[PDB]
Amino acid sequence: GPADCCRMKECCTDRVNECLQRYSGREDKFVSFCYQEATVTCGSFNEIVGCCYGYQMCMIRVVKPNSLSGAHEACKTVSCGNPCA
Amino acid sequence: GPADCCRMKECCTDRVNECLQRYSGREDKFVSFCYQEATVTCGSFNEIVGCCYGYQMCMIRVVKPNSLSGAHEACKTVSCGNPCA
Amino acid sequence: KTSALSLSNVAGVFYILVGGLGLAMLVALIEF
Amino acid sequence: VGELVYGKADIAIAPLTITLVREEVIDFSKPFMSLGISIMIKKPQKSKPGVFSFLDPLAYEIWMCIVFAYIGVSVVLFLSGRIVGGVWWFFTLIIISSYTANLAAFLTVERMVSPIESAEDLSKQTEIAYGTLDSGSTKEFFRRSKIAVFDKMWTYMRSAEPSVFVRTTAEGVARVRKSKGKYAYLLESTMNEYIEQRKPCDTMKVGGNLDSKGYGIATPKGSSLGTPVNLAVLKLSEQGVLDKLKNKWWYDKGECG
Amino acid sequence: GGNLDSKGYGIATPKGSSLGTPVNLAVLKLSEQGVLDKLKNKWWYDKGECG
Amino acid sequence: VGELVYGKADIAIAPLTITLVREEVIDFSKPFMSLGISIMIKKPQKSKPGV
Amino acid sequence: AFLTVERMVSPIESAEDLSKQTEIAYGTLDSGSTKEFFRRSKIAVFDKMWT
Amino acid sequence: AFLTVERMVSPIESAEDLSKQTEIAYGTLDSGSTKEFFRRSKIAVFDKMWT
Amino acid sequence: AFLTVERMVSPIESAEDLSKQTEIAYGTLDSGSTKEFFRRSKIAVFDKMWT
Ligand SMILES: CC(C)S(=O)(=O)NC[C@H](C)c1ccc(-c2ccc([C@@H](C)CNS(=O)(=O)C(C)C)cc2)cc1
Ligand SMILES: C=C(C)[C@H]1CN[C@H](C(=O)O)[C@H]1CC(=O)O
Ligand SMILES: C=C(C)[C@H]1CN[C@H](C(=O)O)[C@H]1CC(=O)O
Ligand SMILES: C=C(C)[C@H]1CN[C@H](C(=O)O)[C@H]1CC(=O)O
Ligand SMILES: C=C(C)[C@H]1CN[C@H](C(=O)O)[C@H]1CC(=O)O
Repeated sequence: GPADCCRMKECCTDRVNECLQRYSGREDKFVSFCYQEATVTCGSFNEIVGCCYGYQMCMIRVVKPNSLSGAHEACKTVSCGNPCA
Repeated sequence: GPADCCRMKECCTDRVNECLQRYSGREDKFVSFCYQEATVTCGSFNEIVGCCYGYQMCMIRVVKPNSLSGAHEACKTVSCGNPCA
Repeated sequence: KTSALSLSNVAGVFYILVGGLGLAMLVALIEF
Repeated sequence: VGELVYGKADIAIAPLTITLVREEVIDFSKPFMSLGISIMIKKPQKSKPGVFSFLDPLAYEIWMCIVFAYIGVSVVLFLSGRIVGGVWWFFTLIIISSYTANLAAFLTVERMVSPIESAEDLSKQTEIAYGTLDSGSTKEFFRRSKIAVFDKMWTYMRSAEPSVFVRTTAEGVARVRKSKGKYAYLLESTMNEYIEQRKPCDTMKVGGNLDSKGYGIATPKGSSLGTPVNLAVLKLSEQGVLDKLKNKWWYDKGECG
Repeated sequence: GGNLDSKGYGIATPKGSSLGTPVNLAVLKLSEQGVLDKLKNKWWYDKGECG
Repeated sequence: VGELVYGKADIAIAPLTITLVREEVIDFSKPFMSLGISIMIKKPQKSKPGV
Repeated sequence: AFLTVERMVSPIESAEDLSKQTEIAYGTLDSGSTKEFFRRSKIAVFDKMWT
Repeated sequence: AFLTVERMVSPIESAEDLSKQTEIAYGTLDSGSTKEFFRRSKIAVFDKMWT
Repeated sequence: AFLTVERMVSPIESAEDLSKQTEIAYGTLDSGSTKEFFRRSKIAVFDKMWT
């Protein structure tokens, strides 16, 4: 099927968030893991970059234990940057 | 400043549509011109591909003279494809 | 082209030439 | 293009390169002539032999020394001579062997090296500067190119100082002529061939083309002239009119042709 | 020797078909991107056994 | 080409040479490949060295 | 130097010579653009070849 | 000439040379960081090598 | 042959020779990681060099 970078983004944030939910309270540790899982599930134009890189970074620096919900709600609108390199 | 391909898409369709509105009855002819302008205004990850390619093709193949509104309303949700290639 | 001008290396053979001519002068002298 | 889109002209006939950006605004007839981005340099001087190239392998010092050694051996023989003849034989043996070997090295080195093959070689060396026109399809190609070699070349050209870009074709060619072969000019194969066939004929095209494209006759989108012009270009193509025309203007009356 | 004449292949579409212009622009894009070049090198030269 | 004119196929992608006779009935995309009529022969096994 | 070079060039008879000799026969496909090119060709050499 | 070939350099220079010739086959482990490096690499030479 | 190819000779005195000769003086920056490296080094040669 055809790829949609936008659909890729929305799916990315959703899957990352849904992933981090099982890791509640350890949330700040597993951001990159769940980002990997989300990159696998939602696909990526560049395997290194991932589905949404900017959201990944935002989450990584913002997310604190149990602070997940507010963090995701803040970071999901963030610009993903260039999904090329 | 990050581009965020999704916002790039919404902007792309918006600028294409707003441009094509200026040409009445010639809508099917100027699709590529207005797409050029939209790629210019909204920027592009790949200058060749443009902001959203799938929407461009969709419009080119669908749009008939005076059929603009319905055609665009049909084509704006379509997957853009690979933005880097 | 990388111009050589190898004179330094050949100078040694020039030296063994001069040595040979020197010994030659020696033999020529001891002969007479 | 502007004159065509805004309706100041009904048709455009010129060495206009077919590009996607232009194909979006205008309609291109099937290509009437073939071209590609190519490299033009100054042709190396054939021969400047002199009589000095024979004295090049053996140093001036070696000739002076072998003369004084010669007269030295003569005056030694004037004053037993067996070892003199032997030593002199060994001497002149090593010397003629050295001359033969050194000259062999000269000719081998001269036959071994080639200045330029392709564009990739241009990308791999900073010794010879190279450039394109200030504008047009070539510069845009280099800019818009995601291919490695071309990308690198573009980065170099834009970053390089002083500017490698020229305003006109004649200026670029003139720069190729004045630079003693230190400047390479990237231009479409057609112009390259044409300038190459014109006196002083000091310039030449090296390697293949970077890309393969063509010129075309342009007509406003939705114009009535388009299909007739296209079919006309096809007719001229099959009839061989285009070929004979090119040979007429390029090669046939070519002075160095 | 050289070539007798200079011509080309092409993708053919029915006159007045909706696919025509998209196909054309597609071929142009693939052309500038070097997709055509790389593909030709793929099938012709790369696996070429004669060196 | 026949399959195209009579509507048995939506598109034709093949080493189809562009000709005026064909260009009249159908539409050709810009050429995706360049070619020309050329001569093919048997390569000489050896080259006479000579005096 | 010559022996160190090891350069080998292979000459060609091109198109023009082919028209001038009956020793080497030559031909094309039973139909298609090449045969039609030779058929409708108004150029001297190609005309001779077609005949 | 022979001895000149003998002392002559450049049998192998870089990785790019492997990409430029099909005569010598080359490979990596069935898994591990190297294969993945070639796999995920978007830079030209290594990409070609991976293909 | 050897005149055509020439050659390159690369000398190495390495680190220890600096410890073994007073003829060539040697030094580091007034401060930084290098000086600290020589200072805190418990290895014989580097110790001597620092002294
Ligand atoms: C702009 C690109 C999409 S492209 O140039 O069309 N395609 C690239 C591809 C490598 C290519 C490039 C150039 C040509 C090409 C072939 C022939 C000619 C001239 C000599 C003859 N004109 S014609 O169109 O073939 C004729 C039959 C009327 C001019 C250009 C054929 C194919
Ligand atoms: C000669 C000029 C300025 C023109 C001709 N074709 C290219 C064009 O159609 O833009 C330009 C040159 C180039 O960009 O290589
Ligand atoms: C292979 C065949 C039969 C086709 C392919 N192109 C030419 C064409 O488009 O007519 C034909 C060859 C030829 O005419 O020699
Ligand atoms: C030895 C093996 C299988 C390991 C070691 N380092 C790489 C790694 O950590 O994946 C692997 C080697 C390789 O991928 O070439
Ligand atoms: C330039 C200076 C003083 C810095 C640079 N790197 C080393 C550093 O990061 O400390 C220092 C150099 C050195 O220690 O020889």
